[PDB]
Amino acid sequence: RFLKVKNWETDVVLTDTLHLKSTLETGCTEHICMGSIMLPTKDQLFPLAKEFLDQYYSSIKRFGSKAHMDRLEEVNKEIESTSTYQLKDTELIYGAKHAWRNASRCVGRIQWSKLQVFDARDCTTAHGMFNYICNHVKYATNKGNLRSAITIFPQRTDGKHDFRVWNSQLIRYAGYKQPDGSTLGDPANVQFTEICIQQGWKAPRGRFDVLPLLLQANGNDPELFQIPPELVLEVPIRHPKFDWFKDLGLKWYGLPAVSNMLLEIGGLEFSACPFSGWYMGTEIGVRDYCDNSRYNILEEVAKKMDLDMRKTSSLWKDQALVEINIAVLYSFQSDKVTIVDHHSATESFIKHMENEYRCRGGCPADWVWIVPPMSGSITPVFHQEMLNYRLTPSFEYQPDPWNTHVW
Amino acid sequence: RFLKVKNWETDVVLTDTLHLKSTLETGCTEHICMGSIMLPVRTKDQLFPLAKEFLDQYYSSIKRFGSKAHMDRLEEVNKEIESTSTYQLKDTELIYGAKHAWRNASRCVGRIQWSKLQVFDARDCTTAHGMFNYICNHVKYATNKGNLRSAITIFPQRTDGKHDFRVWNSQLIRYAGYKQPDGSTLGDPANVQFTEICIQQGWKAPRGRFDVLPLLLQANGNDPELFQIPPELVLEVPIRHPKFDWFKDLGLKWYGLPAVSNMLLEIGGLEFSACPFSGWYMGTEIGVRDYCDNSRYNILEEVAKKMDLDMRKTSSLWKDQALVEINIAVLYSFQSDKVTIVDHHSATESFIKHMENEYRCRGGCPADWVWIVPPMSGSITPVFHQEMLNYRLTPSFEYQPDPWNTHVWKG
Ligand code: HEM
Ligand code: HEM
Ligand SMILES: Cc1cc(N)nc(C[C@@H]2CNC[C@@H]2OCCN[C@H](C)Cc2cccc(F)c2)c1
Ligand SMILES: Cc1cc(N)nc(C[C@@H]2CNC[C@@H]2OCCN[C@H](C)Cc2cccc(F)c2)c1
Ligand SMILES: C[C@H](O)[C@H](O)[C@H]1CNc2nc(N)[nH]c(=O)c2N1
Ligand SMILES: C[C@H](O)[C@H](O)[C@H]1CNc2nc(N)[nH]c(=O)c2N1
Ligand SMILES: [Zn+2]
Repeated sequence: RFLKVKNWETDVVLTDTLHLKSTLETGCTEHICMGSIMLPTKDQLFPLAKEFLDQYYSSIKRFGSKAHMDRLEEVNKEIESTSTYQLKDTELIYGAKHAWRNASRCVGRIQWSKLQVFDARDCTTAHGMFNYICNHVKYATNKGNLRSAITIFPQRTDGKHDFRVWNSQLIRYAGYKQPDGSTLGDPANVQFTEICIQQGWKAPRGRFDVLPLLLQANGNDPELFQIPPELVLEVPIRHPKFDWFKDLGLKWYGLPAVSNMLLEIGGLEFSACPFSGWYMGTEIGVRDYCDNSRYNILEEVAKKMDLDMRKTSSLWKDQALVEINIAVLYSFQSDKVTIVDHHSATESFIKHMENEYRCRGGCPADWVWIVPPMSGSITPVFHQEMLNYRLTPSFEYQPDPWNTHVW
Repeated sequence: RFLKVKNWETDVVLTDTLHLKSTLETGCTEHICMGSIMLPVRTKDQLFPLAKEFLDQYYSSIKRFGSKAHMDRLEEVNKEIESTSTYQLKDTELIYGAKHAWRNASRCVGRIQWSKLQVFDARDCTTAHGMFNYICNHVKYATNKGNLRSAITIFPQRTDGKHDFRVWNSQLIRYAGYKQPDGSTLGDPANVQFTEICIQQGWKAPRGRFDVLPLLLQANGNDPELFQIPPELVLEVPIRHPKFDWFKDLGLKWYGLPAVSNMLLEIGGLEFSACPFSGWYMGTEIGVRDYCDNSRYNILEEVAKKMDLDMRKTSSLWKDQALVEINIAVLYSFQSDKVTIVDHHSATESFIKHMENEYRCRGGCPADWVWIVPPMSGSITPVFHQEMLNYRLTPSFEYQPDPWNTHVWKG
């Protein structure tokens, strides 16, 4: 019932007790591990609210105090009469910070307590949503000196009036299928780009076209808005040694901003809660640029490097991979846009895990996601045992609304 | 029931039914995943069912399930168990069993090869000297002058657990490690404890950076004995780089034959506590782990120094750069000397084809993603993008505790 995790590089053993507080299910059983699988009423609501408020009052060293008991009663009364309840601002901020703290797939959680929460629960329209999101984008970007932020739209009610951002991230590039049979731009965004056009968007029809926002307020049909281009900070990619690298015509955006998740706090569900931090360089250089089903640029780069592409054992892909990632980091750094390399980020996470173990009795972590997609074992996280379990408040994946919405 | 796995690169979806034959536990539960934890005498009572389940699988594989030969073998084994409290495997069942423990090894990326395995039956062995001779022959056969052949040598099974055969070495061939009084390590820091034991047992240590360790062998629960593998049987590769002429002067080499000797082979409930097996290396094991782990040879700095990389900040990716060059050198060196090796691209691509085939012909292929994904360039291999299901099938290879921790010294 008390569990040990060992770091095999340092021999340091940590004891996890925080898992016993875990409630939700992993997908694994005693017979089968699903560690590598990507997607593994008033009666229900009060236990959830109470569990949350208890941990909140505990956190402010007021557990079992009159103010604690009184807020539990107030929330109980409100659930009983209205079928739901409203979080206090203090509770919302606390909840949002803890959802991040609990995100077992996030390597950047050393930062979890520095999160600017924008309360958008008074929002009623998609134009209103657009305004809130522009303000988030501008605040978070901060002229390249990025600041972590979340904007929280109104909570789910009957489920027929959901707020949703249809984009998977606030800022992404369009993808287009060609008569050629090839894909122009980001192949990940083909379906979404089509939905945008089908709603009226006029695609510039290039390789790096920032997508419009498709915002759904109050369960209405979603509406298109272009983010002011001056608010979208992008970085041209060049290499510190390779003159020709700029000729590839590569750029990326500075602000990673996930907009498709569901924030659960005290049993309440926030279906539109875009949040943003700053990039670890491998997400762009390894995944966005080099996944075969993404921009898939390895071949092009390897050729400009004049590497021997005849055999896999020359490690031409691996050489080109490093150079691409060097460029990404150099480019952001030169343009003073916050980025973190995978060495620095994973070192920080180990330090964070140690803090969490001593101050909280553990840190839920998903090794499969935490270990970077390149150079795994030369980062300290590769050698660190991690226990994965689900705590609330939480961010959860939710299905694309276009499958769910009725027009 | 059916469980689906998806490949996020191809959208190919597979369906697992094989997991229903899994009995043993993972370490995980509905509330916790222990996917990244490295380590998450039987009664007649437990033994006959284990035997029966194995014999049922063996007879099905030969298309003789329910035959008289099947039924007679069940009765024979049953009678053997009730009378002697154990039983002996037929040679055919042993071979089948060892091949299947490999097929079932969820952490092994090389399983496309599983049905090609030379099995050396060493169940008539009685002494450490005899173990030494069997292991020499395995090494020579498997090495085959650089054209490596997969092999396993199987010593007598456990009886009362007081008479175990054990190879004390974790691999048949490994280099010594020596802690210096100033706290530095000479040779392989992973082998310091075992080297100290060897020296205590009477080994005269050369005290260099790549001293092949002697074998320490335990027969029939007796105190283990030291033997030096004839050096002419130990194939080694000096590591050089195709473009970098200074790489040779780092003085690196490695041995050609990876031969795991510390695992326990379970077949039909019988336990083979000494079952050394070997195949050939995937390059990254040497170039990434053995050379570049901080707790192993740890060569990254010196390599990057010699490459004149900017080492003042991690974001130059100097470590990543040196890492690729080192792994180029290992592959180049093995290939140039005609010693079998496989790169991580080829091995992972072969594993995906193996896995798809296993799903089609067998109903699944248990795989441990944490181990299958190579320790460099992860997502540029197809396994990174492949969902996997991890579960335990028997026959199996299991980790066992190091024998120096458990051994009753007779003196
Ligand atoms: C401040 C800098 C941050 C860094 C460097 C960082 C790093 C990362 C990385 C590398 C991933 C894996 C992403 C992927 O491979 O798709 C991730 C996942 C995630 N992070 Fe962070 N993070 C940061 C901030 C944040 C913030 C501000 C939040 C929420 C408030 C957050 C919550 C999450 C969640 C929920 C996931 C899993 C996303 C999913 O399932 O797709 N992170 N983080
Ligand atoms: C034929 C060429 C082979 C290749 C390229 C190969 C590749 C590998 C690699 C890279 C690993 C992970 C090793 C590590 O990181 O420590 C591994 C693990 C393993 N393999 Fe293989 N393998 C091969 C043959 C074999 C054979 C012949 C057997 C047994 C008959 C075997 C059984 C195992 C087992 C039991 C593990 C897990 C070891 C442990 O838990 O320490 N493999 N394989
Ligand atoms: C099937 C599926 C499940 C799931 N939980 N997430 C995804 C999204 C998949 C998972 N990795 C690729 C894709 O996400 C891209 C989003 N990554 C962002 C930019 C991470 C990030 C980084 C820094 C700061 C942040 F705030 C957020 C897909
Ligand atoms: C705590 C622990 C548990 C466990 N199950 N194995 C280990 C052994 C750990 C796991 N990775 C580092 C150390 O293995 C070194 C052995 N690797 C061999 C060479 C694999 C191999 C490769 C090719 C062909 C083969 F037959 C065998 C440690
Ligand atoms: C199938 C496998 O789970 C999948 O490819 C995962 C592996 N690890 C990952 N890790 C991160 N950080 N992001 C990802 O998208 C993935 N994809
Ligand atoms: C903590 C973690 O489980 C451990 O470092 C694992 C990760 N993956 C691995 N994968 C392989 N092939 N070999 C290993 O030794 C390890 N070590
Ligand atoms: Zn699991």
